[PDB]
Amino acid sequence: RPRFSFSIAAREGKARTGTIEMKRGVIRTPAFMPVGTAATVKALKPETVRATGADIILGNTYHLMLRPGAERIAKLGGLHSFMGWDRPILTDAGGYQVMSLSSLTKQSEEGVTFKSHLDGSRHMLSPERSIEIQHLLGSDIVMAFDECTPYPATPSRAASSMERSMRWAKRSRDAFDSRKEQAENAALFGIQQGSVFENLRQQSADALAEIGFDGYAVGGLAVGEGQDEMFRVLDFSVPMLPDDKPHYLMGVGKPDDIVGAVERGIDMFDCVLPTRSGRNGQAFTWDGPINIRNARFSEDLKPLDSECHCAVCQKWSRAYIHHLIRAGEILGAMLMTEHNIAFYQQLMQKIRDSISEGRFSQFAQDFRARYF
Amino acid sequence: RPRFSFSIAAREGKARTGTIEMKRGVIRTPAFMPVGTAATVKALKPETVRATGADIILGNTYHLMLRPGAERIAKLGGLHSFMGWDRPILTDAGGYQVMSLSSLTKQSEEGVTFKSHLDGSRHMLSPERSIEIQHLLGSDIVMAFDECTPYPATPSRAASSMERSMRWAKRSRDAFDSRKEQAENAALFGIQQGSVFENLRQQSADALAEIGFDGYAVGGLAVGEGQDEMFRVLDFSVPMLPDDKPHYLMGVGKPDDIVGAVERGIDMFDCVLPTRSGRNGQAFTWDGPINIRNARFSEDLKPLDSECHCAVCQKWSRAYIHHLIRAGEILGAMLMTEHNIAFYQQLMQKIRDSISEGRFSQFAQDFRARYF
Ligand SMILES: NCc1c[nH]c2nc(N)[nH]c(=O)c12
Ligand SMILES: NCc1c[nH]c2nc(N)[nH]c(=O)c12
Ligand SMILES: [Zn+2]
Ligand SMILES: [Zn+2]
Repeated sequence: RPRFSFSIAAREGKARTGTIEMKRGVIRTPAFMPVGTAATVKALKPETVRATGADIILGNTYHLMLRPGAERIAKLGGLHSFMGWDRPILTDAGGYQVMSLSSLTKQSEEGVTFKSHLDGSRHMLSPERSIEIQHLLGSDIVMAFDECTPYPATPSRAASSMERSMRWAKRSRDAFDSRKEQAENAALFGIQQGSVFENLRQQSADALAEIGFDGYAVGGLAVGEGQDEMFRVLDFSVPMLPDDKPHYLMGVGKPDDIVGAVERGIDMFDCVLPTRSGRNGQAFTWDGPINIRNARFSEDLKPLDSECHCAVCQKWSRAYIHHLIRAGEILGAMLMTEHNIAFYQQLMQKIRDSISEGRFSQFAQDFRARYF
Repeated sequence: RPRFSFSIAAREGKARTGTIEMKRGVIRTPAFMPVGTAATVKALKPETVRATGADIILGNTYHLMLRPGAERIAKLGGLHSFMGWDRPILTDAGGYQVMSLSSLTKQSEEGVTFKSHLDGSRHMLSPERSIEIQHLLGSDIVMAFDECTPYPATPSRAASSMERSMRWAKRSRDAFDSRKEQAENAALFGIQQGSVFENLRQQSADALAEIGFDGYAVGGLAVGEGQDEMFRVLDFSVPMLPDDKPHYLMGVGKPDDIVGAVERGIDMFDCVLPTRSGRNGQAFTWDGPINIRNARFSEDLKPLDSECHCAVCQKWSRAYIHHLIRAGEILGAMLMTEHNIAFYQQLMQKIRDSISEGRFSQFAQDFRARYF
């Protein structure tokens, strides 16, 4: 396979379905990427993550730089070898978790300085250091280091943060290109900023396209603005990005948000919702989410979802998983998480299939009717 | 298969190797039974428990009667169906956990009354109720309800507790037999008591044999007396039990204790050590246990054990599992537990094979040399 190749097989409105070929594997789009925070998709062996249908997972740079360390992981052979996942891995730049997980956060044009939450140690992170850490991890899709904008944001602060992000996007690009092995085996995605302002989103898209990237993320959304506003911003923001490259919406994972985002041109998604809420007792179904801890499931012999094809729904009942979760049992988290991630992959499959068959708008309509 | 059939294929000294045929499956002895406390072998799917080589698991009656309840489990189809384990399940009587997990413990000749630790509710447990609960669970090997003796114990208190246990053994036998479905599909094991006193152990063995059981457990050991004392008691206690029936040592699980116990005539074992210490960071190896949390394993690329055939040792390094455990990750517990239980099953296999080949004493000698 090539270093990176994105091809669109079918379209319907703004929605697209296709594939991204990379050295470690093929990624079917629209894609949902399970999150493996500290070198692990919580409560799941990587073979199970693959069994659910995932083509690629996401790795948190911020968490890995702290524990077990980027240099350590490189010495051990890289992230793939370390955790046992041999397919593509997209890594974020780490700055987003710094702005809300660490202390000291002394920000500047060079980068960010911070204190670790689990040690109180001192760390510096810049566009160059971020790209280097992702390289040490052996990341397949490297994210440019940016500065997120807090919601709500004034036109002035959003403009300043966006402009800085564009300068940092140029630095990330040059850093990535200067490392031969990385530029030849990995891919680099740029991140569009500009809060909820159209002119700013346009300036950001233009700067990013000028620099040139393998993919384009829509950053700064899903930060408290609500679905209506997020969708409104996507309406004018996605069309600004190069059409022939993947469009990645960062930190968006509610089933309904995914469907709406795909209708607006998004090809990639990631979120901890399926895993996090899985361990918390929330199970996704085609009839909407349910909290398995609720007493009405104590003697319910039906599977989490009546149509789900996952191993959990084939073998265990709601009553058993209800017991496991209320008893704080590890198997409860394992089962809930596997089902949720599988449900998400099945959602992506139904999306890819319906677009390929030119009946995606109807699928979205039917999905919503039943889900809500 | 028959309801119960124990056949000895080979012997060496007091050690025996053979099989127990039951309606749900065959049990190779000497056997080690993983513990599934609250309807789950902690951090493992039942298919994984089976993949490690386990022929049978143990279920805690005390925990299940509290949550989710015996009657509830019966309504749901039984324990096998409930947790997804279709092979034999041995269930304890529940009294042992009552004497050290609950409150109020008002003891009498009829049974025990207590307060649940997770609710503070009132529960009564007697030989009849215990047998009934195990029936509701759909248990394959039912344990007679007894009264354990605290270590150390005076000859007088040990005699009184043993005599009461023998009366309760008769009540358990009659209760088991009165339930047609249970007497025809399940097996009943009696429990020998008598602390560390020979004359008492003999009286207990005689009473048990008089009543007649499918198997005989050696109770009251591994309660703080030490290996030397435990072995000394087993030396004279096991020969007192009927030779043609299985000998089960309750709550004994250190690899070295197992080897010594088999040399003394024990055929069955159970303990939480492999699972409990697994989640705590202790991994068993042929070179003795190691605590994976120790810093010397942070960059150790070797598997938990150099010879282990388990899936964990085939796919992940000590460095990765070290990271997982220190990060409090669920996958850390899953991997450590699977390896430990697999290591235990491999130990039982090497024991069964060496006895079959008449070289068990040499295996025990070699095992100890390297393990210590
Ligand atoms: N929900 C938004 C989001 C999640 N992660 C992110 N990482 C970066 N660099 N930028 C972003 O905007 C975001
Ligand atoms: N270690 C001893 C032990 C564990 N579980 C037990 N259960 C019963 N009924 N009796 C016992 O002696 C024991
Ligand atoms: Zn499912
Ligand atoms: Zn192993």
